[PDB]
Amino acid sequence: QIVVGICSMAKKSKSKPMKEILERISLFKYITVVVFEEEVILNEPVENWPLCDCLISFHSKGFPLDKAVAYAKLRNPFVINDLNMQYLIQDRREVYSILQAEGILLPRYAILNRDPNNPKECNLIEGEDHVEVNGEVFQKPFVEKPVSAEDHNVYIYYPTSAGGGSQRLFRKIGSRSSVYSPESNVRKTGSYIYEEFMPTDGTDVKVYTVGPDYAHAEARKSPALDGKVERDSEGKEVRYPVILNAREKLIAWKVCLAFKQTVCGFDLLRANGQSYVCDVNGFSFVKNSMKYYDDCAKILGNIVMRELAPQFHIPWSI
Ligand SMILES: O=P(O)(O)O[C@@H]1[C@@H](OP(=O)(O)O)[C@H](OP(=O)(O)OP(=O)(O)O)[C@@H](OP(=O)(O)O)[C@H](OP(=O)(O)OP(=O)(O)O)[C@@H]1OP(=O)(O)O
Ligand SMILES: Nc1ncnc2c1ncn2[C@@H]1O[C@H](COP(=O)(O)OP(=O)(O)O)[C@@H](O)[C@H]1O
Ligand SMILES: [Mg+2]
Ligand SMILES: [Mg+2]
Ligand SMILES: [Mg+2]
Ligand SMILES: [Mg+2]
Ligand SMILES: [Mg+2]
Repeated sequence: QIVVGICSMAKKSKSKPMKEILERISLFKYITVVVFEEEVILNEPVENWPLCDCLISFHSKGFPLDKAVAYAKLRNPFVINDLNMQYLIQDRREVYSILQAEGILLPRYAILNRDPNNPKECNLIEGEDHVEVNGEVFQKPFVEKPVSAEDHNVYIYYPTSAGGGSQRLFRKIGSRSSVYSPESNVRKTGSYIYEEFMPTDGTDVKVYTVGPDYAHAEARKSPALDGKVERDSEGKEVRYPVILNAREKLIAWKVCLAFKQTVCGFDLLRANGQSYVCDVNGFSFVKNSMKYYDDCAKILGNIVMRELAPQFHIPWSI
């Protein structure tokens, strides 16, 4: 048997989408799936972790990525989502740097790095209706994002002409994804990316790749619109149908390859007749799409077989 090891925090490994996909991969006659226990991941040395031939491992809050890297170096499995790239995906600055290097359209942006010790000595000038970051001018509306990609306190600043103030986004709490604040001035502590607001029809497009030649997309109400989450009867966020155009399919191909994450989620803003990437999340599955589960498992199984069937002397055809 070819062993596929799944290495992540239990919150992820035991999530319903993961279980749905893993039972389908387990359908491959020559593949056995082994899910690494969180207790083992956290508390055992990598030398004691289970063996695998193919490793699906991904960082989320609390995950010891240093251990995952050392395990991969020790055992040399075929790695589905590259582990070292997952350090970079945690830093919005690194993500945007990569997108630019790949000729991928993204919002015009500027980075404000702040020395916590001297927080006023950085390159920011603020007016009522604009900021200037390293000399670069952002008129309101603009977006302010923490440089840590794991910090979801993204703020949007409204122009005087629209009543000023700001929209404060956050990880969803029940029925809310954001709140309006009368505060008009930007945050005074922390490092931030400042970027142009891209006007959309009021939805985000979420893209989920499984390798460079497959991408599923769906839309949802922009969390900044008023912050009330649209929920269905099962308490799931309302998702709308999307089909990616030829340009967007190429974006997905580029993102998947550039970040070396076979399974990769990212966000598109359809604005001004083009599509801009504003966020790259790495490993992410679609929730509540049976067809996605079927396709994702099929593709991952095929990738595994294509790569490893020869060395195991197993017949494999495309
Ligand atoms: O906090 P994390 O980053 O470790 O996990 C979050 C991550 O899931 P992942 O592991 O990547 O599959 C989000 O997807 P993502 O990667 O596109 O992230 P971005 O926001 O673009 O960066 C997801 O938002 P969404 O895409 O479903 O709206 C969010 O669901 P949640 O707010 O609960 O949404 P509801 O289930 O209440 O509707 C998860 O929060 P928690 O599960 O509470 O931890
Ligand atoms: N430049 C932008 N223009 C318009 N809306 C944006 C822009 N950047 C982020 N947003 C909105 O804010 C939301 C959260 O920002 P995002 O970069 O995806 O951060 P997070 O990592 O917290 O998901 C996006 O889904 C989108 O609705
Ligand atoms: Mg099997
Ligand atoms: Mg949640
Ligand atoms: Mg991918
Ligand atoms: Mg996002
Ligand atoms: Mg993540």
